[PDB]
Amino acid sequence: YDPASLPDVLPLYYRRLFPFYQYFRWLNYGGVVKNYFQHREFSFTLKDDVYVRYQSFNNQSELEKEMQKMCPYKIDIGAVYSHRPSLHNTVKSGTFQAQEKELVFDIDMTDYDDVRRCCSSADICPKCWTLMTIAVRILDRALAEDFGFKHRLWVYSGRRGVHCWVCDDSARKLSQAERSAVAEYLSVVKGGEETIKKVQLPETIHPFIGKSLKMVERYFEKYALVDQDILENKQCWDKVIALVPEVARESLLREFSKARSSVERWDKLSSCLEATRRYSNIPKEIMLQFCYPRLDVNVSKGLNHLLKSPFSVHPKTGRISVPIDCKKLDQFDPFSVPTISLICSELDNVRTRDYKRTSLAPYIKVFEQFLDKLDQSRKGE
Amino acid sequence: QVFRFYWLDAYEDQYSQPGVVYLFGKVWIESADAYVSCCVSVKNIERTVYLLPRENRVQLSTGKDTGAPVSMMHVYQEFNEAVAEKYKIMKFKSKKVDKDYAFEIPDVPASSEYLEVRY
Amino acid sequence: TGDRKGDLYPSSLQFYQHPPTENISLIEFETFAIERLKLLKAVENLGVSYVKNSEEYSKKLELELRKLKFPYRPLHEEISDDVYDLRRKDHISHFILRLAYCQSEDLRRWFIQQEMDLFKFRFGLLTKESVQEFLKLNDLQYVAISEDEKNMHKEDLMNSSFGLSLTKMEDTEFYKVPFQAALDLVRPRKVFLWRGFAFIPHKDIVSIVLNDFRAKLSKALALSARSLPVVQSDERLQPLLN
Amino acid sequence: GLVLEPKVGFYDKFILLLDFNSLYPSIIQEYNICFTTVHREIPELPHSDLEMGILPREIRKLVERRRHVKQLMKQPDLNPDLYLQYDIRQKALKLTANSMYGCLGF
Ligand SMILES: [Zn+2]
Repeated sequence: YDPASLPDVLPLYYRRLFPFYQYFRWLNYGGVVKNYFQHREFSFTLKDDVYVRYQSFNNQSELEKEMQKMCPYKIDIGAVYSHRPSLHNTVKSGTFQAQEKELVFDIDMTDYDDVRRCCSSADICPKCWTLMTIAVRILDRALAEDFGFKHRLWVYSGRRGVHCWVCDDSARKLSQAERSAVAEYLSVVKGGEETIKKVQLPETIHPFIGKSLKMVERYFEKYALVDQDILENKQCWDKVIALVPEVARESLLREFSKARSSVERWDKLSSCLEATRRYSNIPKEIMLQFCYPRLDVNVSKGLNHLLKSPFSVHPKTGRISVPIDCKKLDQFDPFSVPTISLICSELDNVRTRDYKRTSLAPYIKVFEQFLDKLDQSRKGE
Repeated sequence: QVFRFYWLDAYEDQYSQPGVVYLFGKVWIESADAYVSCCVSVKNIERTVYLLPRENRVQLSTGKDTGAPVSMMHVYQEFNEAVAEKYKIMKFKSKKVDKDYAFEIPDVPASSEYLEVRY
Repeated sequence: TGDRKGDLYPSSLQFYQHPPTENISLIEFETFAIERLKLLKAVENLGVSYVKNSEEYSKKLELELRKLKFPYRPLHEEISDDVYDLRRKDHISHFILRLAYCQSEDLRRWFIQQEMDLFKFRFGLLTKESVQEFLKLNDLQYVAISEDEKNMHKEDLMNSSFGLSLTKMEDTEFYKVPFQAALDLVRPRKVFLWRGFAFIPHKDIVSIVLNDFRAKLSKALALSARSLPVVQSDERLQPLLN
Repeated sequence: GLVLEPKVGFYDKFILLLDFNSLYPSIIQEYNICFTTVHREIPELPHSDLEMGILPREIRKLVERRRHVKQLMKQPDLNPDLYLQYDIRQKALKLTANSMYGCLGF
């Protein structure tokens, strides 16, 4: 993909591929609340990194128009305000307030850098994507069981991670404090680059942590012991040794000198820890420190946060921010995600059904199913 | 010719002479090498008025909103037709201005566009 | 309900939401004001001297409430006239003290603290039935879980509440609250969440109730401080309240 | 205006007089009270998120100008004529700042 080719393709996509009808269905939420779509904030990033916010639109036609006119490189969705953002200058000071917004989570592979060995920075590979695969299951289950949020849209971020939009009416009316509470409840791996032991579970395992460890276990052997090989050599297993009390460290080292496979080393570590009881949760702390999602509480706390819009185009990879089907999560491949260049090649190879002829169709289908569920909830209620 | 003078006082008589204000002060005279009192009359100070547009046209007889969005051309037309002639106003200059208002009158937006009429 | 009573005072505890509308005497005004001042000062002194969970605190506070004749215990008999009188006292005295304790932020804080303490004590003396009655009368709509559902989530409940023993847990009943009200509990993960509801034992619930109470009370005090000029003109009540 | 009524009596100890004439301008500055920041019962205080209003800005300008003039006056070895000018200017600034409240109150 040639990023100099981005300015050539962006218009066509925004003209014949961007799913505006479903997009308006989403952000309009069945028209129940008046001025809901009209008070939504958008922000655009144009060529040469020119940023504009407090953009609002009257209806789908105005949005389609101004978007096709501007051809933005980035589209971010923001809060629904007390008035129309376009007229925020006209609103008396203090009377312009963000009132409702989806509850959103951003999980970014870059935040896992201190604990992955295959890639670094913005590089991803099939060996590390399983971490995202774990996160979506660990988090989404909580959101479906502990909090009872029923309408959850998971979206690929385009490069390094995934976003989650929780769109239940209750989740859209949550205050800042309630959002911060939700984020802290879901958050376990606490600390920066200056801390080595980032998980310190108490004697009692809270049911949520038990279910997160249960989800982790299913994948741990493949991710950590086979793929990541977190015990390949001394430079790496020294870390895991650094994560357990010194008392057994020596006892482990000799054992790790006689083990040929990291699965064997994990068995040995588990046996040694079991023999050594307050430390019976130490293996769980290691698993969490290598597998549990990291959440930027600043992303989810603030109501006025602008997050990458679904079906955006990644300025560098060119991939489309496509929704991820929860059931088919295990089959999701971030490298097969349609790029803008591929879908423009597909478009120029054959009115409201043009996208069905591209590789974008199944993802718009997943989005349509999610919107159908939202409509059913709006009606039934 | 430029007349330089230091002004101290002003007087206005709204009822007697409309649009004229007198300024009293000091003017330097070289022929006398001294400052002398001077009065300067400033005339043709135009009344400036600001008309606040409505959101939707309202029938004053019934007081019911007609639902027609009111652009400033509508306000200009209403002033030229009804207000201008009904109050014996012959010549005036209209303009569109953006002004703020944060004082004690209900139903005036903080910031809005007004029709500025000078006559 | 002898002569001029009504359903105005259903339960002992109240959030003090609706101001009184009666015409009382100056003597009654002064007596109620001073009596509640004594009660609040006793609360403050006992809080300083003893731990609020201590049994000495409870005994001394009950003695003071009995001495000053304020409602502190329920009665599963009916609304007896005497009981009504006591409740009326409480309701009027509270608002009088509001008028006394809204002039300065310091005073406000003091008042709030004492009131909260008293409320907590009274809640601590409420039987489960009475507790539910209260939670209904004020539209708090907190549901007491069934025994069957409790057995259904027995292990989850056991691992949720810190320091809860198996049998002791069997001896306890929880409440279902929307998680938006248990922020302070959920945030450090000390209460189980299931389907948007937290399962709060009989000990933590008071906390949420108190939070609500405090919010309301602070708002009320602000409003009272905003309505002070109307009262300063009444010389009769100026020496007292000021 | 609240008055702490005089405590009538005789005092043989030193008595301190503090001038609070700058009370109301100070309140206007600190709480950001303005025609543009307060909704119109006593209105609630404006949120701290709001930027400074026009009237607080004018009061702040006057106070800062008086501070600057006083600082210049503190400079030693200054012309007495300029000293008199600065003293008069400082007095005028103080008078204006203290009289500002009358615009809102009367
Ligand atoms: Zn990798």
